[PDB]
Amino acid sequence: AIQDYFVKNRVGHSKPWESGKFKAADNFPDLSKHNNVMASQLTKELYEKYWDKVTPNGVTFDKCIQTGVDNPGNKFYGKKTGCVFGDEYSYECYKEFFDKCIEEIHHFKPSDKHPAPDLDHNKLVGGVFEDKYVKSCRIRCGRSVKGVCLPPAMSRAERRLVEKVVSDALGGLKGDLAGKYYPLTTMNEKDQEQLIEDHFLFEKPTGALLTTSGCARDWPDGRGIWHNNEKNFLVWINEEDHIRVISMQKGGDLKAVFSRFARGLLEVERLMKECGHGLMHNDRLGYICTCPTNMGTVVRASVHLRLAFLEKHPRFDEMLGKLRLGKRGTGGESSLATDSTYDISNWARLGKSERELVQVLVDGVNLLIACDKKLEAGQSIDDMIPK
Amino acid sequence: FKAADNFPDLSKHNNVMASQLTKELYEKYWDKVTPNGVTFDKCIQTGVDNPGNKFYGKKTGCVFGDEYSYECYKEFFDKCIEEIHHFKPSDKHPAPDLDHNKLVGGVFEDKYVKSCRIRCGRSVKGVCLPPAMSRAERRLVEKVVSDALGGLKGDLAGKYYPLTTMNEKDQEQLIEDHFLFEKPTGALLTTSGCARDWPDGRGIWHNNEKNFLVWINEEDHIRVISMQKGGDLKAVFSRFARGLLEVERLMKECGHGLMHNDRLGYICTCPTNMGTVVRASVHLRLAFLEKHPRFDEMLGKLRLGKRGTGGESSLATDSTYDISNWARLGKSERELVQVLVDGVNLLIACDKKLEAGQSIDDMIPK
Ligand SMILES: Nc1ncnc2c1ncn2[C@@H]1O[C@H](COP(=O)(O)OP(=O)(O)O)[C@@H](O)[C@H]1O
Ligand SMILES: Nc1ncnc2c1ncn2[C@@H]1O[C@H](COP(=O)(O)OP(=O)(O)O)[C@@H](O)[C@H]1O
Ligand SMILES: N=C(N)NCC(=O)O
Ligand SMILES: N=C(N)NCC(=O)O
Ligand SMILES: [Mg+2]
Ligand SMILES: [Mg+2]
Repeated sequence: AIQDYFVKNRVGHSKPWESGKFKAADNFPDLSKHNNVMASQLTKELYEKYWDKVTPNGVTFDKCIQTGVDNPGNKFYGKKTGCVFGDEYSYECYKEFFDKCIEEIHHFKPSDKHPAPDLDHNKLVGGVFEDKYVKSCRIRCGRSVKGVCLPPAMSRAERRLVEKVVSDALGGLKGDLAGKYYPLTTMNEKDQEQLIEDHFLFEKPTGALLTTSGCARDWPDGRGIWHNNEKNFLVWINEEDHIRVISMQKGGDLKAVFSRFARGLLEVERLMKECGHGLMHNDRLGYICTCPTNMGTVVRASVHLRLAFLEKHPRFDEMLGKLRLGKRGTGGESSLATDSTYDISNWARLGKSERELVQVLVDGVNLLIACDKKLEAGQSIDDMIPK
Repeated sequence: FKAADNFPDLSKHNNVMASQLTKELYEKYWDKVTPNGVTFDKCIQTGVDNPGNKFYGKKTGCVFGDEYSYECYKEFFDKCIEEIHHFKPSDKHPAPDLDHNKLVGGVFEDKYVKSCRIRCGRSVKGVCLPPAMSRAERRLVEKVVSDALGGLKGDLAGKYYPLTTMNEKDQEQLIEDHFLFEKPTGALLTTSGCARDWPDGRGIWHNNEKNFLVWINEEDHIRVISMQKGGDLKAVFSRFARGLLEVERLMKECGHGLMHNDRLGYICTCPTNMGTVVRASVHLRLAFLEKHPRFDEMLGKLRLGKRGTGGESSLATDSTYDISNWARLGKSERELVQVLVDGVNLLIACDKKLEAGQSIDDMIPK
């Protein structure tokens, strides 16, 4: 019984509901100056209904929305999500709040349901861009391990479980896919930094969401990178998410980056299976992760896209919004463009297939590049912007 | 999962918790929740997260979540205390001594000391401390403290300027003038939870002259501050004592109790701030000594803590250092200001020697 108490106090914070001198209203967050997806969808009503309810793992509602409280604004590009899931139970315990987020982000309604997997890279039209415009190509997705708490709340022991488990199965791969794990704890600074500068490694734990949600606890115990000799298939271990599987290469041959991601993902998902550990999956929303942007396919495919004329255009960002494309910096989400170059990728992840989402990138990329071209030639693109 | 599966990997770390945490003491406390729901992992997290320090000092690396934390994990917390304040489980904390008249010296040379400051933190009982407290409690503490503060009369009275309604430009000015606390980027502050919902329930109270001030809901519930330019510690102590008396009374009057233990004096977030929870500092100019191979060693012996011109999370600029009393537990207030003054006295002399092209080996404490 004692462990029950311990487990449900996992947070180690005072629970304002239990002893009764406070109403929910007395704890209601102040989101006056806030601009995220949680402060868009959170209603005093929802809070009153959700604050005193705790998942089997000790996760509380405030545990969830803490990063959106602590982060009203953004010094870079985009509007943040302002909330995380702490376990495999958080979406269900607070479904009426998370359904609304999922809608804003993915355009995926409470009545909606995730489609079957399509990883056929061969069904893909386009994907091979001129290297003048496209500097390199990257496809990544994320996965969680089943019955384990996610990063924001997972304890030390669970994280050491994950690293073992995953860095184990990753050694089952073979051929141009074989490779080696490199734990961050023994990695010296210069190597670490050179891997980040080169785009193969996750940043130092300085990101807002990373620190305020609690994915940077105990750093770097449990944090590591696995890659092949070519370093064109890499896996991250225990940063934002237990696993990120990453295909990438310089140039503009997306199609080849997808053909490999598809080849490596299927192995990894199978080997994980082959060791007895499943991956956190929901019937309605597919695959689950720390952030509600990372659901469904969890796929985000991007290019480094130099747009020297179109970026200066007034309706550039609008075009991105309608074309349903994120816009990040050269070095990532917490970075600004360089040399007029933007990381540009599919925004929605829930409610389309891997191939469908990669076709979106492709199709919108062409329009983005085709307009840069029109502009160069002292011309107009007013009609090539979606209505 | 046992306790041993979750024991922190402190291979690199350098701080008190890493220094005092045994596998044996982790197995015992790890599954022990306080009355308010605060855990042992909650308490030590800041130290696991923080193996090193970019600035001066070996850091603590652990905190109390609430008023029951010290008691719950006492076998581990008594070891951290002893390292810091040189205080034993058998010892007791003396009766307060706020009489600045018994003070010897405490009026240094304008050449050497640009300003003085005396502060202590206070904790409102009945509610959790900044690391574990809800928005509900923090709003509660803020209302209760700013009410009582209306009570101040004379030259001490001032206004309460809430942080949520203060604009970034006033805020930046108060910090650069050393009055207000720094933006929430400190490793202790963030990794210990003290910056959740920031700035909800945060603010600073201060008189007109801005020589007497109060911090509300940064690291500790309350912090009481006296400071001024020049080198008249004895005056700042004079003022400090008055106001802290008035403050405790008013709080006592509103039927609000501060977290106190008959042995360990007053109790706050960090085990560095117990007892008198007092830090008396001078901004010291040391152009000659600072280059000496035994400098830091002298401070250590003198029980002086070293900090930068901007506070804890800064280095010294302009050969000017934030020198202060290291301990707070085990000695009255008067005694610690005497330790501060006596050390600052020595430091100044030594500087003069080195400047006169002279040596200071016999000056270094034995
Ligand atoms: N198309 C691309 N080509 C090369 N590197 C990329 C591309 N897109 C992103 N990256 C790199 O991947 C790293 C991860 O950035 P982030 O936005 O945090 O990605 P993710 O969403 O996969 O976590 C960054 O350093 C970034 O430079
Ligand atoms: N002796 C002093 N004279 C003038 N300003 C001081 C003195 N000591 C500290 N300060 C200022 O007071 C502020 C307190 O910050 P810090 O030292 O981090 O916290 P604490 O007040 O708890 O020690 C800092 O801005 C610092 O510049
Ligand atoms: N989780 C992320 N890294 N990005 C999406 C967001 O911040 O809302
Ligand atoms: N309480 C503090 N702010 N500092 C003391 C320490 O972290 O050791
Ligand atoms: Mg990322
Ligand atoms: Mg401080």
